[PDB]
Amino acid sequence: NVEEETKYIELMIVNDHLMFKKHRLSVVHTNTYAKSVVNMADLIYKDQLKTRIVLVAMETWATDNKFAISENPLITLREFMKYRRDFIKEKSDAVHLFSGSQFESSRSGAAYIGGICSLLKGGGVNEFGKTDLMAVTLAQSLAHNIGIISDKRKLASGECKCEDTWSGCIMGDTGYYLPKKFTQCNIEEYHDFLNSGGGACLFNKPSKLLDPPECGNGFIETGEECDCGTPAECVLEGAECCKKCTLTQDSQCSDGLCCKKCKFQPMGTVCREAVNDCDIRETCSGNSSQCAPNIHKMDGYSCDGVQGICFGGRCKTRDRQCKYIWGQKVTASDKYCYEKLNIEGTEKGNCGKDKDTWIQCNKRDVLCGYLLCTNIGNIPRLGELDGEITSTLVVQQGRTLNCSGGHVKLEEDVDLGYVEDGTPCGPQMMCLEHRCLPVASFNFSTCLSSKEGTICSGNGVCSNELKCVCNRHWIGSDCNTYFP
Amino acid sequence: KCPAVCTCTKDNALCENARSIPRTVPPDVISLSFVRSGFTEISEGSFLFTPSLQLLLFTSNSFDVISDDAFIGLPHLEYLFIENNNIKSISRHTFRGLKSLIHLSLANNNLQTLPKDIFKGLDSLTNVDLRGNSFNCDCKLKWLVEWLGHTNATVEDIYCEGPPEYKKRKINSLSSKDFDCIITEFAKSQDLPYQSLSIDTFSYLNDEYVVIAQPFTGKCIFLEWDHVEKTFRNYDNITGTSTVVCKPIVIETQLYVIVAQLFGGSHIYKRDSFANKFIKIQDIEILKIRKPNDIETFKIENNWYFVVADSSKAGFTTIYKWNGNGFYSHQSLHAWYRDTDVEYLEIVRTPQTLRTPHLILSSSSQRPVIYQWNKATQLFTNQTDIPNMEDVYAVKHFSVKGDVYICLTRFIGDSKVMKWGGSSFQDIQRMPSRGSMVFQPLQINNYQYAILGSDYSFTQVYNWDAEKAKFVKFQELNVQAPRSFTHVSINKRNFLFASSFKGNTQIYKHVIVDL
Ligand SMILES: *[C@@H]1O[C@H](CO)[C@@H](O)[C@H](O)[C@H]1NC(C)=O
Ligand SMILES: *[C@@H]1O[C@H](CO)[C@@H](O)[C@H](O)[C@H]1NC(C)=O
Ligand SMILES: *[C@@H]1O[C@H](CO)[C@@H](O)[C@H](O)[C@H]1NC(C)=O
Ligand SMILES: *[C@@H]1O[C@H](CO)[C@@H](O)[C@H](O)[C@H]1NC(C)=O
Ligand SMILES: *[C@@H]1O[C@H](CO)[C@@H](O)[C@H](O)[C@H]1NC(C)=O
Ligand SMILES: *[C@@H]1O[C@H](CO)[C@@H](O)[C@H](O)[C@H]1NC(C)=O
Ligand SMILES: [Ca+2]
Ligand SMILES: [Ca+2]
Ligand SMILES: [Ca+2]
Ligand SMILES: [Ca+2]
Repeated sequence: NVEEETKYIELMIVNDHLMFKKHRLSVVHTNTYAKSVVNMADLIYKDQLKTRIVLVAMETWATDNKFAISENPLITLREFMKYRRDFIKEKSDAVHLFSGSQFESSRSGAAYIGGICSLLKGGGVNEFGKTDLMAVTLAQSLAHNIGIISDKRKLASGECKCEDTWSGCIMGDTGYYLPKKFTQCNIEEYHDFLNSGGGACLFNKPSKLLDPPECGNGFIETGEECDCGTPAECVLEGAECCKKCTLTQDSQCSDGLCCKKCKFQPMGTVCREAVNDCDIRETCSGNSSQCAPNIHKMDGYSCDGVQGICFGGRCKTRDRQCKYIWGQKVTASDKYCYEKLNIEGTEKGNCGKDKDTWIQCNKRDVLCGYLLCTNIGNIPRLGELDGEITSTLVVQQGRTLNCSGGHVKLEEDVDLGYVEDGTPCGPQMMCLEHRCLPVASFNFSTCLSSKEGTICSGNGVCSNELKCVCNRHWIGSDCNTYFP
Repeated sequence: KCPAVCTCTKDNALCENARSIPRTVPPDVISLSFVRSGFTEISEGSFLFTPSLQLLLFTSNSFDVISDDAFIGLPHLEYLFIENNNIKSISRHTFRGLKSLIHLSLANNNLQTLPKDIFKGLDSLTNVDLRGNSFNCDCKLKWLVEWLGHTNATVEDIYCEGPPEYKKRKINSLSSKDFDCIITEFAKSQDLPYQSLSIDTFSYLNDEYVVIAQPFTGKCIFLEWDHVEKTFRNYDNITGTSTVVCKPIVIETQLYVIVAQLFGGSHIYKRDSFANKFIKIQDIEILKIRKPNDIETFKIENNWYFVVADSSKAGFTTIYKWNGNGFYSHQSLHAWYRDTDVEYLEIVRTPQTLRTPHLILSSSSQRPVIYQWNKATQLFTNQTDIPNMEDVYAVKHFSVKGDVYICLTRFIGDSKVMKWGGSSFQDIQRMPSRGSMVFQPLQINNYQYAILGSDYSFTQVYNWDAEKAKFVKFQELNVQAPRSFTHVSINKRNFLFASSFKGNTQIYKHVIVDL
């Protein structure tokens, strides 16, 4: 089960110069302080989301401020992700910025929703505060990156409730009484994010901490051949194997999915099955106690048949986009509704806005325009509704369809209700900037191929890291060699 | 008929180097004197069988104690001079039995003490001489001060030799000041089964009622003095969820109570005329006031105001002006800050002589800020922060004579007291404390105390020193997690309430001791 596995977030913290100066212009003080923030936030995540946060890298700017910082947390998020994309070469699952400056905004931080395991969207930005306070800010920013949302139809109506009346929850507005517990709806939103193929890279268990090793913490460091969650919880797994963080001769694996009674897993035995049509199921290597790093299908693979194309292990269609924006009860409209709406160029259907003008949508880009859905509620599940709702009824041979849409705002330039980039408009077609374009316009790649015109020689599946996962009866990097 | 130890003329007797007092004198002996005799002590109940004595003197002798009633049997005794000896202590009723005594001298024998009302029973006294002794001046010499001004008999001046603080000072020139002879103690009269947070009092029809904010179970408790064989009894509850602060206000003989919670928390009640049932009047918006912490009530220039400390960055601190029907929004302060506490204080801002109302609110990571009232715009315009102290959780105020001081609370570090100058606040005293959630001064019958709580160690209670101009360690209270301390004054009875967050809350009784 994807929920039962204790996941790990590889976090890299970057401290700006103002934060460095508030900490006595000293490297050790800033380092210890950020380590403590990560410690508290991890104490929260451990009990709540069954996910540990491990800090493997940190860089503080004591020389000079690299880019132009802004009072708007969103601009600072964009520019910081530009700095990571153009400069930061360290490997990490997420990169967050600790800023000493104050943001003029209602939010204490900004992070891309569901951006985890991205190079561009994998980051977050948090402002300065006390220890527990910035622990909460980092907790809610990473909650954004991990797919948790604060508002929802269920929460707005009252079904989703924070049951702590003396302090809010983490996704709520923060006061002087700081939240310690998430709502169950946040938990289930995370679980839905993982069941959708999101956040694949979070299964990598860090073996190297940047801090001195410690026994009984749950992580295997240098000088110790095995580790347990605690000497008290070891008894559940790894008490026959590991004593004083050392294994007896009969055992080499303390604990893990692939370890059973101090024995590794047989090679090829399945640790985790595929969660969707984008995920590839992983088998135990018979070398390590943990299961192989999570791997999904490479971008450009078809999911849900031909209705979607895989991105980061997550399938993007317009039906799942309707259900994501306006709730689970929503279903995508029939193609007649888009096909008809784009020709009129009215407010209800449209493909975009240049300067207060509607573009006459092309017939190939029909399904890259205004996103429409049949049964729509009054409130968006996330973001806020800009303008009012859209409802166009269409009749065909006596059949009546209320095709409805809306403009949902997250960021000033990020507008839901538009067909998301990478969503297929047609077979071997995809939607980009509200236009149907071929797939060869995306610069796609596909793992080393042994047979012609076939992905991984047609005997295997390409991975996001550009490596071939051969099927049965096939071995190699190109899957060329035959092994019955 | 005269002892061989003494040299005696017809009417006088002079004894030197006597071991014990001879009780047999010639009948015509009038005056008697003892010089450097080998007496250990005066004989208990001595000088009987010798009633003819009028003058009696002792000099250069060695006495450890002079027993009570030592001079009984001397109805004709008039002059008595015990001087130039070395004596430690004498008993009070020594001089008792001598109504005929007129002149008395205890001078120059280096006495350091005298028992209260030693001079009672001597109503014929005219001259007394106590000069030349080393006087350690405390409550004994306080009663002595009482006697010096009240006796018509003449007394030459005498001076304090101790404590070294008071040296060469006339005992005649002393007053009740600088003599805290009265001891004050705080002892718990009652323990309450519930954990508490905030406490406040109000007076209605000579009855005093106390309100407690119980956070977890959400009980706003109203209790009263039972006056019938009972110290305190809870007479009414108000039920809400996550109550923080329960602050009552009385405007024109009408009882209103403000309760604050974090969800749907803004509420204003009014007591029913009949059955004393509290009825909710107003609900302030949830969207503007979120996560409240402190609430303070203040009236400025024939108008009642009301301030809430918004602990959330989203919500803002808000002041509410009250028209006839209810409270409504007046002003908002400190946007996008986490306000921990708010306080109202009227101070004299120079060059101006009258007082001007001021507000002091403290944030989480920020220095406290002060707002000056502006009458023309009905607002607070001049906003300044008090420098050189951070992480101040709460600020409380008290006034000693014409000076106004403030106690600023710090959880870990130096919670310090400061003096209000003409322009800013001046450092007075630095007091370290651990786990301090409250630093509360209290004024009880011209006694300024200052209580500094601790969730970890004992709560340190301080007392005011008038001439040292600062606080001094006074007493230690045992309260689990103190949050607020409140002074409650009943009819001639004084109590203090101590909040306890993780334990049962305490009720102490203020007692005053006369020594
Ligand atoms: C596991 O070990 C074998 C050698 O015993 C090696 O060929 C294989 O590549 C290893 N696989 C992994 C995932 O480390
Ligand atoms: C049309 O839209 C309204 C809301 O605008 C909705 O209540 C109704 O169910 C829709 N009608 C149909 C037939 O879907
Ligand atoms: C990616 O496409 C761009 C133009 O869109 C081209 O300049 C570049 O060479 C391509 N990169 C690769 C690795 O093919
Ligand atoms: C003398 O004693 C009387 C009372 O008997 C008192 O009123 C008066 O003040 C005394 N005078 C002095 C000088 O102490
Ligand atoms: C009032 O509250 C107390 C606890 O604080 C409770 O024991 C008592 O039953 C309550 N009384 C009423 C009348 O609700
Ligand atoms: C009040 O003084 C502060 C600094 O002491 C300043 O920021 C503010 O402008 C002053 N207000 C007015 C009305 O002059
Ligand atoms: Ca990882
Ligand atoms: Ca370890
Ligand atoms: Ca996988
Ligand atoms: Ca206050």
